[PDB]
Amino acid sequence: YQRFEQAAAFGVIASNANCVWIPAPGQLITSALEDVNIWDIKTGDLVSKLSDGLPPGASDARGAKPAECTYLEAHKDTDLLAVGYADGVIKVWDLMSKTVLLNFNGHKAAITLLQFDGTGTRLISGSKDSNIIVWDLVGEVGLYKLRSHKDSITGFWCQGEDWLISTSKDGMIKLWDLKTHQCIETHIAHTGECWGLAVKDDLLITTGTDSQVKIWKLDIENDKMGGKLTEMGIFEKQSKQRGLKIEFITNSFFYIQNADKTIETFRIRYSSFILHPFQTIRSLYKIKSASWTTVSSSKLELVLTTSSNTIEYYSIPYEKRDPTSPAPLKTHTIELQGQRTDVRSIDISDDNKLLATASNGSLKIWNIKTHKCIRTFECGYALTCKFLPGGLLVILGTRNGELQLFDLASSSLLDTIEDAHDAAIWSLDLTSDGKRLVTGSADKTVKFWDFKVLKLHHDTTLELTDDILCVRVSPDDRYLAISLLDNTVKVFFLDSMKFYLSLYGHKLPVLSIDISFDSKMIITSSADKNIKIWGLDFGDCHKSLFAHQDSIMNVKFLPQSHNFFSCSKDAVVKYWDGEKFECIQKLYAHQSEVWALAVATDGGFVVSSSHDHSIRIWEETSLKAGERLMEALDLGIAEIEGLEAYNRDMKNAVLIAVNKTPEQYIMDTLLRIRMSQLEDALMVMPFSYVLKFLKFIDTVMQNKTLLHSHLPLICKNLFFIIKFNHKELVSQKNEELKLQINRVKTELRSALKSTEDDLGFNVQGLKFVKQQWNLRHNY
Amino acid sequence: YNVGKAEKDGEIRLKNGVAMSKEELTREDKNRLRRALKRKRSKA
Amino acid sequence: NKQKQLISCGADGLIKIWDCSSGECLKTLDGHNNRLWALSTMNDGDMIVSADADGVFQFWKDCEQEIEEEQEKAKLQVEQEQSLQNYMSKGDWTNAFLLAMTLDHPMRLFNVLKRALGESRSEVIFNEELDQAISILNDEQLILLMKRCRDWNTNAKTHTIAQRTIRCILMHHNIAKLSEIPGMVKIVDAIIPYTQRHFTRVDNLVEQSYILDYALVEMDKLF
Repeated sequence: YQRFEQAAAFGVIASNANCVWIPAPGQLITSALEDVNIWDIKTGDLVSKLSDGLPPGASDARGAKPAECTYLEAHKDTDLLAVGYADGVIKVWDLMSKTVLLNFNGHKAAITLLQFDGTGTRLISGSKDSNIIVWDLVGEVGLYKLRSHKDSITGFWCQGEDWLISTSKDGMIKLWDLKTHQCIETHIAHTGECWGLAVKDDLLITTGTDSQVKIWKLDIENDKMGGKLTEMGIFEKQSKQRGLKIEFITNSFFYIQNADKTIETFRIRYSSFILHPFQTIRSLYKIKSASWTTVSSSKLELVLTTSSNTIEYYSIPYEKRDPTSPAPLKTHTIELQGQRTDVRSIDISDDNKLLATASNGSLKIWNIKTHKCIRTFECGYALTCKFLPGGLLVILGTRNGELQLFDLASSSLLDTIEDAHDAAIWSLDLTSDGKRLVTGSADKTVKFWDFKVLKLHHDTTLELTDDILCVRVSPDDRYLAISLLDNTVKVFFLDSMKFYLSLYGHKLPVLSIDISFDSKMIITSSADKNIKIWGLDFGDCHKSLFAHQDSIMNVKFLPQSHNFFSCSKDAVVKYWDGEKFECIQKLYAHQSEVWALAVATDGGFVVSSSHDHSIRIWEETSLKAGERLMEALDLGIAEIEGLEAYNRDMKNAVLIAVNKTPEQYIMDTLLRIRMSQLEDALMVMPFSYVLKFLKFIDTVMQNKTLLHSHLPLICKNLFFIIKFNHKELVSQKNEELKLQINRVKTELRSALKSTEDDLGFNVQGLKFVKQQWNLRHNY
Repeated sequence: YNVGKAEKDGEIRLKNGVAMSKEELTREDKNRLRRALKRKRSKA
Repeated sequence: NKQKQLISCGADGLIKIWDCSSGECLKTLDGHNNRLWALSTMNDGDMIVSADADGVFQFWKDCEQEIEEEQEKAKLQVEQEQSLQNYMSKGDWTNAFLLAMTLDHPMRLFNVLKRALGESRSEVIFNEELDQAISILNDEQLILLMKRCRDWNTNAKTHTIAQRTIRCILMHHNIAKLSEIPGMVKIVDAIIPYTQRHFTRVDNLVEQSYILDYALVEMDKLF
């Protein structure tokens, strides 16, 4: 029982967010997974990375994948970098002190757009849900919450501290005020959604789904709908793919970044009259984000980041007439710290020299102590890897029917046995001395090779009835386990291939085999979401263990005892004991499919490449009615008499909180009361509060509109209170009460007579209409 | 003259006489109306 | 000619067209009566010509103008929804009522009328331009408004607005018109007895106002 957490993170170059450019070219900020990467461009070395205080898989860790940084933006004058994650939290770092200082949370989904005026010390954020929030930093709170869209907020722009424009995944554009504090104008821009929006001071450019971009004008003309927005021009045929981000540039250009590995830079000097397509920029990877830079209007320098971990640069010299170049200039490329595609196999040396191979064939050698690369090689779609201890060589099995070997000291190709198999070779193991290789391949073939001093030569092959998925040779070199295409694990004696034993009962193809150091336990993993532990002495199922909701991708033992690691497609690495049969630890490091796993030969650190290019080195260590009416009566009438005394001189926190005049406050608690309690709650109060009630009623009779709003409730309460306290009220003597009762009587009688007159007119007229129609059209 | 569920599907008409269009509502209001109709159906 | 919606004539006397990749009949045309023999297409203007056993013939042609009309309809609806929301914010309840009558939003209509009554609480029944709008209203607009006022009359707390609007209608419409409008007599017959109920209740409340008067008289008599 120990606790291991991660200690490194490789290939984390280009995550899913937008790059932010900084002048001195100058350095560049991009997003890492659960971190932020900053680096210079002439060198490409990671200057700093800012993560949180807990490493994943610790005691305080939670049973959930952490939210990745999905957006970010920084002010270089104030040097504040706000960062928005996938759950809707907004953190913000300083760059000089390199620490987060305050956090917000007002959204519910991923945060799309972040912008902040440091001159206004406020921060506007629009996320994947419908609400646009404005926080303020020195007030450290959400000032308000703008919300009228329904799908998301994809396009977003602000003007001063006065106006806003926003568009969504339902293609409507909303012009918002800030003083009147509401959505004012909406216009449906495109048929489907409206992805992109860029606002120059006069025109705004909005792109949709089928290269339909629109060019409109902004103004502060005071019509209800005209002036503030038009439908001026429509430009088409930029591409076939939907636009994603438009950005303006002037020392008279802008650019539209699409999703078809293309940016189109346009010039502004009907759509052909205004616009001018300057040029295109094309890459070979699906691009993600871009930012511009220019000097003296003689060159155009763009920073781009793709889907794969490539940071590209672009430069075009020009003369305000001619782009001068048929193709741009990639003067800076940053790839080497990334893998450029999804990794598929990992191995660890006894020197602990890490080996990572992927779809390119780009075998990259890493190491723990430097966290950087040593060398790369390329061989095509390579599936599995192997580290050879003698000479510390590497071997790659591919999807093409070919088997390669590279060296860490000499060049790539020392030997390449091609046409090794017809279909793909899937798994590959090596005897513990290093003399015999064995490969399991989709020709239903188990090819055994000898290591001739160097070359390889297949000394034999084995032919099976079913396709082959995994092959594992014993560490004691006694057994050889094959996981077939059907739910079958055949165990052979290694010396003579005797077909010693067979294991069944997975209902799905077994994707991984491992056997123990003393060679008694064989653990097996299929896509059936349960791991099966077997004793190999009798082919018996010691146990089954349901785990890893998607599919257990790979299982590895520890060299000390029966303690194993399981990694899945649903991004969880579980550490189990094979004698207690309970999960000791449940790591939630990254978020995509944990493709490749490798345990240390002696130490205990595990590395686990995900689908999102993740290399992980795991190393170890309540009042009653009547009462509420009475107190509201007290507060309101105290305010009323204070106002009266102040008016004669001229001759509450709850009030200023709820923003109600005290008469409306008292009427609101009268509305809040219930009738079945109103009887007793009116009978309870003493005559002092009765007299206060009559003063309040006279105040409402002054404030007529409330009276005609709530005529029957007022009348019922007044008639009951005077019928109850009738004796003392006629026993008292108060001339001001006499005038109050006179005014109350006159105004109540007048209001009731008015509504009675309306009712009588209506019933007489409608009776006449019925009688006339009946005498007319009834036979 | 009783009152019942109105004719158009774009309107809801409760038993107390009010009529609510399905378009001039807000999203949380739509949610609470669905929840109320759900608990009524669950009781029935 | 579009080479997606393959068409088929048919001896029942009709045409049915479908997207070729779909496998489901897109549209159905039933011009001809008895049978159908001749079916041809013009390409540059994709015009389907059809002939049956009878000497009658027809030309057919697709239109995207209905799609343009639907986009314009949605644009107009959203535009006046925003105009209604801005008017509900600021005022001009005449314009708010016009937009609400076009949009058929009874809740906002009821709120517009409530605000109008509250601000018309200081002949004149409402805002004078609102009265002119009620005078101007169409017959179908009158039927819809009278149905909503019938329900507001059903509810005992909205009867004031109901009776005010009905009185405004009677004061600013022809009773000949309201008799000859079809299906209005059912609405009026439904309206009447609830109005009588509210009438008797208001009379009772005036009587209790005279109870107030008695309390004043007795207090003055002791004084």
